[PDB]
Amino acid sequence: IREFNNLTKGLCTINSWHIYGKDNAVRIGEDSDVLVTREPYVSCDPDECRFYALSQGTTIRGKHSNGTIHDRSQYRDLISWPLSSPPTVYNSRVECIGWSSTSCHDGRARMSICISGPNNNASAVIWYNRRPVTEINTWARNILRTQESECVCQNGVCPVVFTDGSATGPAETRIYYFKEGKILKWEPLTGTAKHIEECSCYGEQAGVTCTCRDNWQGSNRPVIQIDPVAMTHTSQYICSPVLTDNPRPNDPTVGKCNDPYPGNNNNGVKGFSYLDGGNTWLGRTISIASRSGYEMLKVPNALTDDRSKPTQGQTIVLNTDWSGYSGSFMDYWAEGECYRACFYVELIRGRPKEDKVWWTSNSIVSMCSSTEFLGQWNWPDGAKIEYFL
Amino acid sequence: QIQLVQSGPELKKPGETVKISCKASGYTFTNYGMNWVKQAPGKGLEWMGWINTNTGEPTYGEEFKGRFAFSLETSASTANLQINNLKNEDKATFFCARGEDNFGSLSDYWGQGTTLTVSSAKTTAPSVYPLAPVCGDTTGSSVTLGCLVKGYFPEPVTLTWNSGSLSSGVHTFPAVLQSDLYTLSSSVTVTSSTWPSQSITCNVAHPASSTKVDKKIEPRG
Ligand SMILES: *[C@@H]1O[C@H](CO)[C@@H](O[C@@H]2O[C@H](CO)[C@@H](O[C@@H]3O[C@H](CO)[C@@H](O)[C@H](O[C@H]4O[C@H](CO)[C@@H](O)[C@H](O)[C@@H]4O[C@H]4O[C@H](CO)[C@@H](O)[C@H](O)[C@@H]4O[C@H]4O[C@H](CO)[C@@H](O)[C@H](O)[C@@H]4O)[C@@H]3O)[C@H](O)[C@H]2NC(C)=O)[C@H](O)[C@H]1NC(C)=O
Ligand SMILES: *[C@@H]1O[C@H](CO)[C@@H](O[C@@H]2O[C@H](CO)[C@@H](O)[C@H](O)[C@H]2NC(C)=O)[C@H](O)[C@H]1NC(C)=O
Ligand SMILES: *[C@@H]1O[C@H](CO)[C@@H](O)[C@H](O)[C@H]1NC(C)=O
Ligand SMILES: [Ca+2]
Repeated sequence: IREFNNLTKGLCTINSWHIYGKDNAVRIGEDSDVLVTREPYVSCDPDECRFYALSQGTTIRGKHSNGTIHDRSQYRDLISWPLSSPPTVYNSRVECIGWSSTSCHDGRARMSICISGPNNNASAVIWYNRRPVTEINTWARNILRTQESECVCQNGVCPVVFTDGSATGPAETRIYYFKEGKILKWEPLTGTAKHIEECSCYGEQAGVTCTCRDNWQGSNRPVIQIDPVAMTHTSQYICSPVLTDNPRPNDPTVGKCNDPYPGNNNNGVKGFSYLDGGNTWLGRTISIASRSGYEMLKVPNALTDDRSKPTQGQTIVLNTDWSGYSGSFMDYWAEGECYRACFYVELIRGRPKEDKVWWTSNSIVSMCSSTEFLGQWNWPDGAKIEYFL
Repeated sequence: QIQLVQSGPELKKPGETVKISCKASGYTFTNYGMNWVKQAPGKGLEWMGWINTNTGEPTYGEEFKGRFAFSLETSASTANLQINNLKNEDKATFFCARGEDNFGSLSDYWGQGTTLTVSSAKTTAPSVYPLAPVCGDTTGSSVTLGCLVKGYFPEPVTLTWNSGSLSSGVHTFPAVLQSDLYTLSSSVTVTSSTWPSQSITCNVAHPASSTKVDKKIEPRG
């Protein structure tokens, strides 16, 4: 738009989910110059929506594809390309260089943030309107990381959640507030949340909600609500017995809102949730131990209730298929009375579980919500690891 | 809750083909593939493979691609494993177990095990004997009397004392193959008041032959 954006509306009634995008990248990738990527997400300009992902700088067939299990390297690049196309060498747009990133449009231009580095000397540069504007350096010197979803903006202020520190210990999280690439304020994590990683954020009614990952002790996600108007936040865990991190212990009958729910430690997988009272939907992998299957379950008042069990569901990826990271996105410039709620699921293929190939990679599925109660299908990446041999 | 019953154990002579059935219950077949495992006697556990109960397509282990073939009758939620050209080295108890996740990295809920004896030996019924003592009070006011199930093929035999009622005091020793056939024995210890006054009996079933035997251990001394 020619003007900043204010999150004036609220969510619409989630009643089922409809397919929004499917890139089919590994399937096509067996014969085109599709790029090896991982950690995808989706973000909308006022004018178009694109798929964003962290490239590994090689084609899946190319011989340099071997060994892409490694998360960070200096051949990683944050790219974007059209909605539902593959990340193709000949049409991805490189957004900045690094191995962690967030990106989001404030209404006028967009901010992209790519962290790069040695694990003890990492540095973020905050690009705004395709130009490098600001740069922040490592405060705790052990892997500076950020979202791997899109950030939400309000009146020019876009809060962004950064964690430097240990993924096995206390880390040192901090909410930063950008307006037009400059740092308005930054404040330390606060609330009962014990450790924050890979936050998934959606905005409604001038408040932004993030649903993250506690790597350390959590099997129940930390929720951070941020107030972009006053530049304040708080964190807590989701009260529901319906545990959504992966791995996890099997769901209790009573859950935990002010501490990690004890069971699977030093591990997790990025995720999201739409937190809205009666209209709360949580996403989770089906396997208690592996990223296979993805489902969306309606768990009313999940955030606040230590007894909330589901009341409606939908299957996105079967348990016999692989899934991965997921996060929230919305089209803030979509004409409506309300905000359509969307999510994406990353579909990992390769190493370590399909180690007959030496590359890891992924495709994407994304859904948005419908108020109709539509029928469900289940959406496989689709490639046969045997044709790459 | 989740139950997986497997077929009854089979006797096949070297070279035949055998389809073991695993009829699954309690969960939704379509969302959880099947694992097949091999419990050899002297070796421990072997993952044989997994079958996508949704798409139908199987991943075999290396030690098994070629005589083993997984398949399923989804209609009855049954997953079946078949072994073609039975080499006697397939003597084991194959398990079906549920793949908690895609590919089976966690088998939560296993099935009962189906035993396979690949032998050329003939099915032979047992000959049962009541082993009364030459009196001999076996420790304080207890008499121990036995029943010997001798020379049959194949395993198993179902020995029970007194139609199940004599459950304490019993030790049924493992059956042992003396080259071509099996010998079995159990003892039971009862108080002197109980015997020869109540009627102690050995009931032995060898279902391979279709044999049901009932021996009174009547006092012969
Ligand atoms: C046409 O399409 C429509 C629209 O989609 C179809 O209707 C939909 O059909 C869905 C599936 O039939 C149905 O979803 C179900 O909704 C119920 C609410 O009534 C919900 O409980 C179900 O969710 C649980 O069950 C699934 C598997 O069934 C689990 O994977 C899921 O995780 C939920 O259960 C787990 O957590 C619960 C909460 O704590 C526990 O109580 C439960 O014991 C279970 O625990 C285990 O699983 C966890 C994950 O594996 C694990 O962590 C835990 O530790 C335990 O091990 C399910 O979503 C939709 O409600 C329905 N929607 C509509 C609008 O109708 C329709 O059928 C289609 N028609 C045809 C003809 O095909
Ligand atoms: C790159 O891919 C090759 C195969 O294209 C990998 O080669 C294997 O590497 C090991 C050592 O790790 C050798 O001993 C094996 O004999 C190789 N054989 C096979 C069949 O792959 C290589 O390791 C991969 N990794 C990297 C980082 O180059
Ligand atoms: C956006 O919101 C702020 C308060 O958060 C308000 O002062 C500003 O004028 C709003 N602009 C528009 C176009 O809504
Ligand atoms: Ca965890």
